[PDB]
Amino acid sequence: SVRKRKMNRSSVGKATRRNKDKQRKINIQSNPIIAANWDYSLTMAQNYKKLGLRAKLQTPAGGKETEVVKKLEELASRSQSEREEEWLEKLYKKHGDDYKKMFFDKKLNIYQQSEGDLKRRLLRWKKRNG
Amino acid sequence: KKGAASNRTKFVRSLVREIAGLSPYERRLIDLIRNSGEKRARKVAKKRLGSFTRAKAKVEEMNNIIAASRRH
Amino acid sequence: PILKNHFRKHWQERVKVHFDQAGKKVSRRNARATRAAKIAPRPLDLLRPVVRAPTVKYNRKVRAGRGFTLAEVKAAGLTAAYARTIGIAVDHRRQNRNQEIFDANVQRLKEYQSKIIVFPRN
Amino acid sequence: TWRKWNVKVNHNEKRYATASAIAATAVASLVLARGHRVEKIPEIPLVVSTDL
RNA sequence: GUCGAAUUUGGGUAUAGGGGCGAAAGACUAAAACCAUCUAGUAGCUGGUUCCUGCCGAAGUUUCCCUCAGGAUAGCAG
RNA sequence: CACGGACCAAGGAGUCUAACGUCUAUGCGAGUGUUUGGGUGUAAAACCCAUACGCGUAAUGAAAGUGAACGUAGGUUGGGGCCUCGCAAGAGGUGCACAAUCGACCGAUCCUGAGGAUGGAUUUGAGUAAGAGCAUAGCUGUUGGGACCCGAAAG
RNA sequence: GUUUGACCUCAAAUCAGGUAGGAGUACCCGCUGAACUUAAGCAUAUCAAUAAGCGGAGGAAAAGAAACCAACCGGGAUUGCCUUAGUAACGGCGAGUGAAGCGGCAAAAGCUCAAAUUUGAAAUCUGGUACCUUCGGUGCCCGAGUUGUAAUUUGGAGAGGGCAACUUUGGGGCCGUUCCUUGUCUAUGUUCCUUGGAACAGGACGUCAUAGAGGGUGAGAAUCCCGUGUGGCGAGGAGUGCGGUUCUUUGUAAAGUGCCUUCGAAGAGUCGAGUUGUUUGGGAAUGCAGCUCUAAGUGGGUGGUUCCAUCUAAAGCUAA
Repeated sequence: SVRKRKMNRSSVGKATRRNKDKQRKINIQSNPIIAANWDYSLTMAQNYKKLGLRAKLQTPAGGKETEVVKKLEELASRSQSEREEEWLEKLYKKHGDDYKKMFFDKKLNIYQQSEGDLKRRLLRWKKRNG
Repeated sequence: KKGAASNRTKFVRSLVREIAGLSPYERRLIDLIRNSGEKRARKVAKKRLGSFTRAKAKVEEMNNIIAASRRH
Repeated sequence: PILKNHFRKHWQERVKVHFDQAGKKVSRRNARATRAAKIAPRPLDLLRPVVRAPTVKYNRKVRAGRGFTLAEVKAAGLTAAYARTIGIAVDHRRQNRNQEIFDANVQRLKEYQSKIIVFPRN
Repeated sequence: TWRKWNVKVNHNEKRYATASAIAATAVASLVLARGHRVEKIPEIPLVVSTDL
């Protein structure tokens, strides 16, 4: 070649990268339970059937509870603002439970909200209080 | 739901139709309906436009220009 | 007696010989191994539907489809937007017309939903 | 480069040869004809325990 | 009529110049150098074509598709 | 005649491939072909394989269409072998492959009139008539590629 | 008011800040485009939608989420490989050219604008400028902008309300792991006799071997050296993939599910038609380009024996 001829002749030095052994054996990353139980001497599909998990949901072309219990173990195992709370304080102290009157009030229910919104928000207020 | 009616676009097309006036051939076409009739009107429209189905919709469109302008 | 030889053009410029058949099989298996190393607990492919092939010739055969439908996913008891997060391929342009295909897919979805273990966001 | 390098062989023909090859490992005279210093051994086919 | 003919050339610096037809404008359809590629351009031809022994071993021709070319197809040796 | 040949060394010309075909070898055989791929691998090797696909197992007709057993798959003529008798020669039975001739069925082709019926006669075919192919390898032939090696009046 | 002031358009400035060219070019996207040749001499044709020429990109490019294919018991973005298959179709029906759907497989992923008022509030953005925890954030100011920047909405519809005492929740650190670059450690004879200039040879005796690949060393050296094989210990970065720990979360804030209730637009010198030219396997007139003419919305396109099926053009992005 033209450029390669000079680069193999120059005293600059080649940017040699030996990244061939890293192409075959890539470490499993996304799950530490799988990361501890993965036999690197076995292949991908062999390490799936060893653990139990299905590797391909479509039936493959060609010819083909030890750990899943640990997964099952770790898988079987919204507050209100100061102003919103004080707003619901005002509504309860002036009305109580008359949601028709409570939502037809122009002074406290400035946002013309329904009855269902009011009873839900007040019960959130009542659960967090006495 | 091929060409869903759309009350607004029918209004808009007809709103622009009355404002913009008529193209010089359509201006001849509406004179040609009153004098010579739909026979020669469709003949000129077919030569002017692409196909016969074009000339159907166009002469009828112009007949509705006349039907609204004269009566109502 | 017939024979037709398409060697009238400058054919000798475009001759592709696939010496990399053995190299490219290794390359795809390394790709699968990498993808399964990044997508650790999950299979390697989305859950695909059962589908009847078109044409008088192949309408005997049952094959893999692209995705289910909004109809088959709803009848299974979940939403299309949520199905994709669980790895169920969804086809918006496909239509449901055959009852046997429909029910086979719904049961394929239902058995899938029994066998899975969805991880919490915490 | 577009010379033929690889040779297609029939699969049962390939398995014929591999079976015949196994068949000839326990002959003891073909083993001497092939090479293999096998005079001072008890019997062929030679079999050792699984602990190997 | 007769680049008559360049004599006289240093430096600088331009414009042109190939064909029938046609009044012209224009169009029909032909056919000055060097370098690199297309390019291993086309062969109805010239020249050449690389070890040994054994055994068998021709024809140099009819008829047919006419033919110059382009050759095609019964006999002799297998 | 003419053309080449002063002498020596080294180089120097039927090669590779695609397509189709004959013959032979091999594996399997009404089937056959793993190697597009997938799995696996001691890692371009080897070893496994799902689904399809290719060619073949059915042809005929322009297409629509229809679709190969009346018989022990048929009679007659020959026919390697084998069988019974023959002290042997010879006679008879059975007759494989294959060859000739008279028939049965498929296909399109007309009368019969039951609409197209039962039966009547040929023509077509690289037909059915109890399959023979698929794949790999070798010698090789034809055609296309720079195509046995060097050379041409060039656009 | 014979003045002053809004705009609009067009300029300039060594203004502030940016950006374009050239190289390389195998592949990739375009434009432009032959001939030798091959066909019986030969305007079609062929080589060939090739070479040369010109422009334009990246690690890939291009393509791409149907104005797709089909005719089924229907499939479902693209791209690629096997198959279709030298098939359909084209062609002095000559030399020759020559697909695609289906089936298998590789790989797979989806989305975003314009068009319907935020109108109880341009909610948007660039620059300048002062700080800060700086691929940015915050404050103030000049502007862009209503001839429309934001949020909502894209047909798979979608939106405004009401009903579930329906379900959910963001952002930044730090330290681990992932990756990249880089450093280092990790077995056994130089024991005897002969030949030799030299032992790395022959012979004798032994070792290590998850290391007897390779090279060097005064001739063929696992065991002399570097290495190899197997694991161990570090350093500097990239980063959000996840594992911990930790600091923040808020506002009548942002969603999703099912039902009820009220509404509800979809890309024009474009499709098309004619036409000359190019081009394709595309006879059905296959694509495209120029020129004439130029549409419609129970629209329109594309197929299939009275109709039926299937798409949504003339806007845009997107890995493998």
